[PDB]
Formats: sequence, structure tokens, C-alpha cells
Amino acid sequence: GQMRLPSADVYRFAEPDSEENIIFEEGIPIIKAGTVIKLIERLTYHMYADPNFVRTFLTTYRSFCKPQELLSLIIERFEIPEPEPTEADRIAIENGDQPLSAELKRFRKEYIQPVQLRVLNVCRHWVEHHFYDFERDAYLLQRMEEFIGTVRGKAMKKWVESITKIIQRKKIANITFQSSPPTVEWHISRPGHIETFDLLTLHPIEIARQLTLLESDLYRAVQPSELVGSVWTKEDKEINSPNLLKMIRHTTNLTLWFEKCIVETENLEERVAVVSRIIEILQVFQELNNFNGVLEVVSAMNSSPVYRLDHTFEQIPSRQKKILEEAHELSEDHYKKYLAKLRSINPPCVPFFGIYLTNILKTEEGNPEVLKRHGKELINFSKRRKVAEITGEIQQYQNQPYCLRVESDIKRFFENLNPMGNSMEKEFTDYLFNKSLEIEPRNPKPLPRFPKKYSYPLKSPGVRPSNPR
Amino acid sequence: GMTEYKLVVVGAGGVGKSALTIQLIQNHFVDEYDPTIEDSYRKQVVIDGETCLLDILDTAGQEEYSAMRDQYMRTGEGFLCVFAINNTKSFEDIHQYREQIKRVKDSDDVPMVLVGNKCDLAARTVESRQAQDLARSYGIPYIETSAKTRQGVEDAFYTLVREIRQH
Amino acid sequence: MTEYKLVVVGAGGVGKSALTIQLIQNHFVDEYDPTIEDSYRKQVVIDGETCLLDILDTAGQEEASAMRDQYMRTGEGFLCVFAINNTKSFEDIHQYREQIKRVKDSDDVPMVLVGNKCDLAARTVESRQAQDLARSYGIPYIETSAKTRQGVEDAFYTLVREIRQH
Ligand SMILES: Nc1nc2c(ncn2[C@@H]2O[C@H](COP(=O)(O)OP(=O)(O)NP(=O)(O)O)[C@@H](O)[C@H]2O)c(=O)[nH]1
Ligand SMILES: NCCc1cc(S(N)(=O)=O)ccc1Oc1ccc(F)c(Cl)c1
Ligand SMILES: [Mg+2]
Ligand code: NA
Repeated sequence: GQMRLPSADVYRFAEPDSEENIIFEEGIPIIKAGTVIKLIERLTYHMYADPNFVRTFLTTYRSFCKPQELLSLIIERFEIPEPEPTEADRIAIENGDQPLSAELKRFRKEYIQPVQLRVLNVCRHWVEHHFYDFERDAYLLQRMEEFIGTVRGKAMKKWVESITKIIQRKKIANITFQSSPPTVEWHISRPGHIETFDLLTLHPIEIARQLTLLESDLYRAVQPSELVGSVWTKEDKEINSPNLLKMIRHTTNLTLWFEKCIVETENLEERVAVVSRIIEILQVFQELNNFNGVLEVVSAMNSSPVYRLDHTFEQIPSRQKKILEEAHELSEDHYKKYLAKLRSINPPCVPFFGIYLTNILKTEEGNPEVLKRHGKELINFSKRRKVAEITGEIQQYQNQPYCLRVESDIKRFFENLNPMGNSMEKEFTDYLFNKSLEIEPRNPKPLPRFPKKYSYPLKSPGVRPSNPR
Repeated sequence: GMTEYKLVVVGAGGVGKSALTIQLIQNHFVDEYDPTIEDSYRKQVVIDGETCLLDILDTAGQEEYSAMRDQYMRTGEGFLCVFAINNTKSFEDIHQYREQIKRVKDSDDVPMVLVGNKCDLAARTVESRQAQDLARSYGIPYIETSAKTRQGVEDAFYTLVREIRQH
Repeated sequence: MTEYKLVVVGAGGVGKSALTIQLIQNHFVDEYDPTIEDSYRKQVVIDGETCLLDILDTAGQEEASAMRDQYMRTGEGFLCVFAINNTKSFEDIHQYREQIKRVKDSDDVPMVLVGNKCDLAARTVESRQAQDLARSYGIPYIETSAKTRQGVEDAFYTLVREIRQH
């Protein structure tokens, strides 16, 4: 038979499941809704582990439970009473014999030790992967240190001593490849001559590689704490979502830099060379699975100042028109082809983050926090699972590093890019559009001619890599 | 077959804009949503006796990708310009959204509707007369909607489709 | 995208977590933090087909030995890891093999035998003895180093191929 449990009057997590406290979805069960007590019971269940549930819960719980209250509840979960001696044990003791204590030994082995170990696994994951709760609340950290540091008894000892050390290391807080990264490529600008760096003077292969390293690092730095609760859209977004915002602002700045490079090149022949070089960079982004970079280029080409430049488009080689068109097709029909491509490639990649943001925001806005059942309010956990499925997909693409060498000067050049200067956004984007009108006026105004601005060769070195011995 | 209208929702972030399309496309009568579901933004409707398909683009949450607005906007035949009635800044933003739509579509007469959205019980700061005056100055309809009761939601989208049909 | 549920099992300290983190992050973990249960996901193209690996990293410490049935039920394939400088961990392999067979009620569970820490010179388990055991199980034997990456992709992706051909 099943093990008997402590009385629900002395141990709250022994209350029977009912539709008034837990609802399952239609081989472990999937929880649709429940009380916080039932969620924590199933988070630390004696019959099975649910590591995905642990991640989901620790990512999303603050929308229904405060960090201080979560710690109190898992400490309460941990402190399980042992059963009293049974009749057979009593009779043995009355005869001066050692009791078999069969029921007690089974309850320790099959209920207490698994639940306690799974409570410690929640603590371990909380400290390792959600440490911001403790960075933001020093007293919460003190309580966790005291709880872990006072667990007695040999069965938990190895993990208690380990978690103590992990906490201490987190308080004061290296990649291997088997292949070598390819050689850094140079074009007109030579190493160390940062003052000559520009769109046409750096090697287009190396522009795409260094932007991919930069954009990959920005992508990998975004934590779920910047996303849950839609906090990047709220008044405190600069406080709560700084890595996400830095990533988006880089993308915006690069898009505007591409547009500025195009429309400030007034000579038609030179501007064709500029656009052709940008489409070559897009081709290397595609080869690197840098989808953020692909869309930076696509967004620039579809901007109002660039899209209208029919005389420039006419002179772009057909094969490059096709590269740009197929890249734009990734975004059509609500990113249908992009989503399929992302799910088919071999990482490393740099996803486009915007789709994730829209899906997290709409999941949060479109589902209720609670479900009302039998007069009780239950936490709608299905909604949190959906959010954590998105943050989990984000995290899965953050693991794989690019096997590309950083060039510190090219990296600094792109980190310091500032096409808007001191201008505000409207002033700057009106400037770009007015440049577009200047260099290719609206029909029936005639097309003017403009002098060349570049003193160096416009011929691209191409995007196939070279390899000296 | 039936006409498909490509509609685009634009407006300031952080003030409940996404509730408009969610409430439209939703199972009206079950408060639930999975936006990742292929065609969670397509809806067949009957407007003035004529069946059509609405394809709604709402990039809510991507407002900081400001250089992508042109590309997103060019996909649209008609636009809902949304502000929150308790956020005066979102109302003041409307002028620049409209100017950007006109530039991207290269037209002074783009089908669009102005939508004032009530996203919570915080105090209203934009009176309906102010929004009506702005809409009249642009020659476009004004619809107010609730983010919680679905009031006005159908009117906002159906009015926009009528603006497209009568363009 | 086909999804594959891989489970990494073996005695405490043999390098199950280091192997998994090297596969997932290309990083070698120097610390010895005993695992309770961890899970990882990895999208990867294997033999031209994209799939999604779900990797369960399990507890080797004996204090967790009563909690294994639950993860053996869910796993589709098992990496059975010992360390080539620890003879006791090699002798522990057969206990994992037998429990997996009992739980899944099957003589034919996808498995790979992994001899880890092959970067260390002080070997105490000879390759021949491990290969003999693998042949008796009908499974491949792959020596690995979580430190240098030697054999790591081969071990995990061989297990995927075993599940695919099951
Ligand atoms: N030299 C060397 N050390 C290794 C290798 N793999 C793991 N180690 C080291 O061995 C120790 C234990 O590794 P770990 O991955 O934690 O082992 P585990 O099997 O997961 N232990 P547990 O069962 O308790 O979770 C760590 O100090 C780790 O750095 C390897 O291939 N080479
Ligand atoms: N007639 C529209 C052609 C066009 C298509 C795309 S798209 N939708 O394929 O991404 C993007 C931009 C774009 O306009 C351009 C203007 C100047 C150029 F130098 C080039 Cl190359 C393209
Ligand atoms: Mg481990
Ligand atoms: Na206001």
C-alpha cells in the first residue's frame, strides 16, 4: 500500500489533492493551476523529479509568491515529521528487542529523503541560476545561508556542504574548441589603423564576424529576470532590463549606421558600391547564423530613406537582389520562414530577440493570473509554463559560443558607433529622409549628379575567406 | 476567394496596447491566449454582410526596435494608432506615428483609425473631446476601447476595414 | 526536429556533469559540486538531421541511489560513465546497466559505455577490459575527456544514433 503521511494539521503538504487546490492538464502530470502549497509540493515531489518544473517555477514564481515567502515555504516543506512506532515495533520494544521499524525506514527512504533532497535541489538551482533574488535582498541571502548551514544528518551532508560553498563562490563572482578560429581578414584598413576604419575599408568578412561576436555577447547576456513580468516595457525598464536594452540599442544603431552610410553617399556609383557591400555583409551574417545581423540589414534596406532609392536598386547585381529578397522573405507571414530556419540550423546562432519579446508580452497580457474554481483562487500555472518555454528557448541558444577571434580595435569601432551623434531620433531620421530626397528626388524632378567622396578603391575583396599557410 | 486585409497596430509601449488584438482574436468567451500559435492573429469576420479575413500585425513589446518600424509598417493596408487614455505622452506620440505611416506608405490618405484604450482604473488624463478633436483634425475616426471588457474592440477593427473599403 | 531524451548515469565524481557542461557550453568545470538532478537542452545537427537533445544529468552519490527509477523511466538512451582512473566506478557500471534493463523492462535499451578522464596518465581501467564489457552489452565504448573535449561529441552523438536506429 501507499505510505501513510503526517497529519495535514501538523504538515500542510500532506493535504489530499482536490480540484479545490490543484488542477492537472489533460508520464508525469502537468499542472494547469494550483495553490502555492500544492505547487511547492509538486516542485519537490517524493515520487519523481521534475527539473523542467524547477526551472519554470524558479523563473516565474515572483508573479505569485515573494522570494521571502518562497524560502519560508520550502523550509516548511523540508521539516517533515517522522511517524511514531507501529504496533509491531511497540511489541518488540516491550519485550526488550530492537524493533524492525519497517514503516519508519520506508518513510525515511521513500518520502523524507527524496523530498528533502528535492528541496535542496530547488535551493541549489535558485542560488546557481536565479541569484539575483539574493543580490537584491541581503537578508534573503542570510536566511538561505543559515538554513543550508544548519541542516543536520548524514544523508544530506554532501549536498549541504556543497551548496554552502556554491553560495560563497556566487557572492564574490573559459571556452575550449577543438578547431582553431579562422584568420582575421584585412582589406584597405590595416591592423592598428583605427582612424581609417569604415564600412568600405574594413574587410566585409571581418565586419560580419566582429559584429557577430558583439551581437552574440549581447544576446548571451540577457537574463530571464529582464523578461518576466514584461519589465522591459514598464517605467523601470532601464533598471530591470539593462542588458536587453543594450542589445536592442546596438541593433538600432547598426541599422541607422547602414542607412546613414547609404544616403550620405551622394554619388550614385559610390552608393551602389556601399549597398553592394552591405548585402555582402548580410551574406556573411547568413553563413554565420547571425539572424539579428540579417534583420539589421533587412530593416535598413526597408527603411523609408533607403527603400525609395530606385536608381540604386536598379544597378544592384541580380544575384544580390535575390539575396536581399530571400532574407526579407524570412520576416514575411509573421516570421514563418525565420522560425523554421532558426529551428533547423546548427548553432551557434544569434536569434532575433523581438519575436520572443512579443510572445512573452502577449502571453502575460492574454492569460489571467488566477483561475477561480469551487470558490477558490488557484494560481494559473499554465500561463507561467508558457512564459518559461520562451525563456528556455532563449537560454538554449545562449549556450553555444562562436569559434571566431576577437579583433579588439574592430570591436571597439563597432561598440563606439554613434550615427545619431547628439541629435534626437526625429531630427536624425528626418535628416536621413531629406538626404534620400536630395540624392534621388521624387519624380518628375530630374536626377542630379554628385561628386565622388571616396579616394580609395570601391571594389569589394568578396566574402569568401582566404587561408595562407 | 475572400478579401484579406492586412492591418497594423501601432502605438506607445507599456500601456496595454496588446489587449486590443488579443481581445479581438481571442476566444471571446475564454480569457486565454497562445501567441506562438500559427494564426493567433488571423480571424475571419463578417463586416456589413461581407466576409473577409483580417491579418493583424501587432509587434507589441518591440517598441525599442525603432529602426524596424518602417519595415513593419509597410506591410499594412490600414493602421490602428493606439494611445492609452491615462497616458498623455502616448497621446502626444500619435502625431509622429501618423507622419511616419504617411511617409512609409508614400500617401497623404492612408486608412487609419485613432484608438483610445482604457488599460486600467488609473485616472484618465486624455479627455474624449481632446481625442475627438485630434481625430477630426486628421479626418479619421476615433474609437475608445476597454482592455478588460472588450468594449469598442470590434468597432475599432471594423471601422478600420470600412475605411479601407471606402478609400 | 526530433527530440531525444538522453540520461547520463554513473558513480559519483566520474565527470557526468563536466561531460555534459562541456557538450553544452564548451566549458570545463573544475569544481566537484555533486549533482542532485540537472537538465539541459541542445539543438544540434547530427548526420544532417536537426534535433533537440534533452540531457538529464543525474546523481552519482550513493545517498541518492533510491531515486533512480523515476529518471530511468523517462530516458530513451543512457550514457553509462565511469572514470578510467577509478576501478570502483567501472565495477559500478553493471549495477546501472541492470537497473536500467529492469525499469524499462527491456534487453535492448540504447546505451553507450563512456570511460572518462582519458586526459589523465594514471589509468587503472584498461581499454580492453571496458571494451570487453561493452561487447557483452552490445554497445559501443568511447573514451572521453571533459577537460580537453576528446571524444565528448562522439559519445553523445553516438547515443543519439543508437536511439534513432532503435
Ligand atoms: N582531469 C579530468 N578531470 C575531470 C574530468 N571530468 C571531470 N573531472 C573532474 O572530476 C570532478 C568531478 O566531476 P563532476 O562532473 O562533478 O562529476 P559527477 O559525475 O557529475 N559527480 P556527481 O555524481 O556527484 O554529480 C571535478 O573536479 C571535475 O573537474 C575529465 O575528463 N578529466
Ligand atoms: N523596389 C524595392 C526594392 C527593395 C526590396 C527590398 S526587400 N523587400 O526585398 O527586402 C528592400 C529594399 C528595396 O529597395 C532598395 C533600394 C535601394 C537599393 F540599393 C536596394 Cl538593393 C534595394
Ligand atoms: Mg554531477
Ligand atoms: Na498622463
